[PDB]
Amino acid sequence: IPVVYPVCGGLESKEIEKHKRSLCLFPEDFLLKEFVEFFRKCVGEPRAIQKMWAKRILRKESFAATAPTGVGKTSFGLAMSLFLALKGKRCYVIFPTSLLVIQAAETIRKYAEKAGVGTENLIGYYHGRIPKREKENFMQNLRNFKIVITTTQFLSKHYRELGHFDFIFVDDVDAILKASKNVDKLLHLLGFHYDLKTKSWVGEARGCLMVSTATAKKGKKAELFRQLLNFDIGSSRITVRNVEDVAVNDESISTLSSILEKLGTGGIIYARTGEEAEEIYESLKNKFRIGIVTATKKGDYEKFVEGEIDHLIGTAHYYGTLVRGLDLPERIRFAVFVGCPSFRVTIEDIDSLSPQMVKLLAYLYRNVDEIERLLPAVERHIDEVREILKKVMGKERPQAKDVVVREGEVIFPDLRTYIQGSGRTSRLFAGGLTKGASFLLEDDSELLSAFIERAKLYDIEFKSIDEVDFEKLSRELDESRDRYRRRQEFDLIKPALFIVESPTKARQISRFFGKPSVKVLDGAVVYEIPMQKYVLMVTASIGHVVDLITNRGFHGVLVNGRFVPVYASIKVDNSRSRIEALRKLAHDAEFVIVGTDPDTEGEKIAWDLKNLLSGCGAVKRAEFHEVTRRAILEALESLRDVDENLVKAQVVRRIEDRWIGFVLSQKLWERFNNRNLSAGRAQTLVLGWIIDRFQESRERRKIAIVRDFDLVLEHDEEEFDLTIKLVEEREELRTPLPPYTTETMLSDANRILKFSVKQTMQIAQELFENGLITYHRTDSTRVSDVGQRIAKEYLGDDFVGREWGESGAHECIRPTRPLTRDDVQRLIQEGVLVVEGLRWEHFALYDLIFRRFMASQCRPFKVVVKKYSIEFDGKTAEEERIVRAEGRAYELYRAVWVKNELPTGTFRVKAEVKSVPKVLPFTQSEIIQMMKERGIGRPSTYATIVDRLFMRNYVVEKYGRMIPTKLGIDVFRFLVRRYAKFVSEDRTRDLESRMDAIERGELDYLKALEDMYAEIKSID
Ligand SMILES: Nc1ncnc2c1ncn2[C@@H]1O[C@H](COP(=O)(O)OP(=O)(O)NP(=O)(O)O)[C@@H](O)[C@@H]1O
Ligand SMILES: [Mg+2]
Repeated sequence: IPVVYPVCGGLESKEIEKHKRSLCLFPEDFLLKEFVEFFRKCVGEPRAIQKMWAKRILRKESFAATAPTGVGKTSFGLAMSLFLALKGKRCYVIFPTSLLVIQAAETIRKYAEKAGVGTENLIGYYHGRIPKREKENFMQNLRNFKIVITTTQFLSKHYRELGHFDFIFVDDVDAILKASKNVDKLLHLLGFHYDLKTKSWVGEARGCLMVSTATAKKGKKAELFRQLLNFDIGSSRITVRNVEDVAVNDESISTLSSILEKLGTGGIIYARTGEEAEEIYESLKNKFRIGIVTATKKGDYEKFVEGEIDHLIGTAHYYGTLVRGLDLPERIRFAVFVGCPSFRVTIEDIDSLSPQMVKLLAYLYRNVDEIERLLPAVERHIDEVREILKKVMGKERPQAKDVVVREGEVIFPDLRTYIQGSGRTSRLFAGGLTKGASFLLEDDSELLSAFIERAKLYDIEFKSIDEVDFEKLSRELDESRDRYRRRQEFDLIKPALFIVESPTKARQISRFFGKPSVKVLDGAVVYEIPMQKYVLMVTASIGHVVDLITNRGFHGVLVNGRFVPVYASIKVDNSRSRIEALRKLAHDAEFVIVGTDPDTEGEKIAWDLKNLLSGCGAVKRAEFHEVTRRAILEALESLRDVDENLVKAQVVRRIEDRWIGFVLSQKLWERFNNRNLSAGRAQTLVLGWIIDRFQESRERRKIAIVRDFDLVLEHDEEEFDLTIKLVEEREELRTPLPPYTTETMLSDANRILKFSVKQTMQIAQELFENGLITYHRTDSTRVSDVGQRIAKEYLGDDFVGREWGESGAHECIRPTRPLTRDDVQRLIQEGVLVVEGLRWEHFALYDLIFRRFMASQCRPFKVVVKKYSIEFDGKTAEEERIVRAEGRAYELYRAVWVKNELPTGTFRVKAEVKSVPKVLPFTQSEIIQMMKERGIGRPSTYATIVDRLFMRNYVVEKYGRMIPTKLGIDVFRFLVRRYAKFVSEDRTRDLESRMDAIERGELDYLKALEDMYAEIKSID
């Protein structure tokens, strides 16, 4: 029952073309607007994110409030508390310090001092102060208070006897997670009574709870909030930053560290060891105001905070010891690292130490047969490795660039610390993200470099070289922080439901900014995290929310001088729920960003979404051809609107498969009644070629095989006398092959690795989804500037240009970072590149992609081609062969066949001879190429077409080659003999283009559908 803007038209069924109440209205919407106005009277204009919370609460939804500082969280809670009390709902606000409780009480009265009541029968607070009389007055009346504020302590002590609350607000969540019972005691207050008997609970949410993100340990106790309130807490670290990173190969206490101290003050220095730290204090004290910390004594911290001190010296270890691990958003302005934060592992150390710490070192090499522990019972045992280690390593020099070997000893750069250390230098506020600066000075050249390189892995980790504008810097910092102070006046950071296809993608992306807080809505999981651009709430559509219906109109299309696609919910869950789920989130954000795949189907999803979530909020489209923090941000800076052109091509293509597919398949059920049969045009065609290869394979059983020479001649004599007459022998050097494209990838994936095309696509997808390669569906070989810069960083000297193809807007399939298969595997073990469900096969694949690509950009290679002319039994054949090829490109991608060479000589031969087929049956690899050469099928379809044939039992494979079956044959011959004109290679090849055409905005879909509708009813 939907009007304005069941059955929405341009949500029972979406009846859409393309190019009196409201649609995105929720119940609590009238309860909200009141609240806003209310807020406008006690604090001001509700911030986007503050409005989103309200909704959550007005719908009684518990969750972990995660957002930038400076945003009015505390005010909200208080305010919202007061609002619910005016509705006689009662609320509980829990704080972690006496004063906060007091500040809180004031903040309410103040509000109330704006058309509010204020009566005693309203607010009641309690903390460690208060005397004989007011303590009594509290307990004896507690329960008639619509608002109860107290420290997080009073809770543990008096959970029982505290009434229940409709809304309970927790300021600091670590003030609770400290003691397990706190949790229990909270749910209790909400109506969740434990059941010793069942040893589990049971209960109905009486109210709703709202808590901050946590800074300290997690604990399996929090897990309780999941099964009970469908929500995980998650960190308030938020790994984003501005920060200017400067690298100096000099750590001179003099002409350097002190010249940097020219950069105003409030710098925090970090020294390798406590011992090394103090060694500076004296070196530097009669220049600049100092400070030193640690176990010994602090005080310098207060002196710093208060302004006495201008800087601080300490360790990555001790600074944490301080309050909040040392967090002064306004004071701290920059940090200098005296010595690259590193980790050490000695040659004579190997012995004792975590096995999962032996694996890492296990890599870094591999030269010999050490891969033989790679695959492992894991515990094939480290012991065997530790020993293997000792023996080899001194002389052997690894190839890595992120660490140093020297000579017996391996130095590990420690970025974790670095990030964390220079992170105090930049914070996320309602006003953006303070500017930072981190000066890392190290004398150990080789090491510094290793850091520098290792940094790259943590993206946004490039370093300058004192080629800094110091004058500006000092300003930006003092300026920037000035902003923060004025944080109370911004709201640049707003919510934005970011919809991606799969959960994998969801996770990968939300993690790009930290440990997001979760929430499980009626029909969907949402990972919400804050960042410089918005307060993302990445959620996964789980594919297409809707698909072509099967009843309405002609096979889904309303016709009669019309053509109007009809869409329906999908599919034991119904996708209608995800939509209903999505419209709610959308509702709360008032702004949606679809980030589905960068293809037509992807565009088709945003499209529907654009439609379905109408009214709710703007629905922009983020386009990126790789799933990586960097790409995503770039996208977040280049949003566009659904590209209608893609949709139309998305539609039409669909409609065909529906029409030409159904009707034909049907004709296959009418004859020799056997449903479960299937016709597809594209597949009938192929299936055809698949036959017109088999019928040709049962012939010309000629051929003879020499014993020494890799010779194969079409003859029929056992022994004989051959003649090798060396003719030509040129030395050619040329360009490698282009970077893979869906087509050729599926091929090499079949020829080299023995993967089926359905498998490879699956792998590719997962590889793509784990930010390791560009998008896998692509027919372009184009190489983005960035992509060249990737190769250059690996090849070096061997790196050539080669843009490869300069059409379309699509790019080839290739590595996202310069990282061989090992490097990846390593980093994964090392924990630098986190990913989901990847087995050998993936890297088996990732490997070829990397090679193919890096080859494409690599230098031309030298190949030696020696021709040969042979004459025997009156017959003389002349063939040419490759006897040798050398160069980088070949070491990476063995494109050419280096057959065996053969000195000239007319001597006595000994052949085995055999009865070989005229030709041999196609292999997924060859058949995939024909599909391209010939013009049939596309990246989104090559694999599917070929699969079908196998699953409809039309084809089977033998010796790794494709072979038809009667079932199939009789099938092929059926469609061919009687409807050959709908299956004509030409019709399919031309039609296959009308689509690309419509997609590029050249052919008209309407005028495209007529020819299709007509053509089809032409049999009905
Ligand atoms: N939406 C708003 N519009 C204008 N001013 C606001 C708004 N929300 C909060 N404030 C103000 O901001 C100040 C901080 O509010 P408070 O409840 O302490 O929020 P907080 O941001 O959670 N604190 P912190 O993150 O520690 O700065 C108070 O003066 C006001 O409530
Ligand atoms: Mg606070």
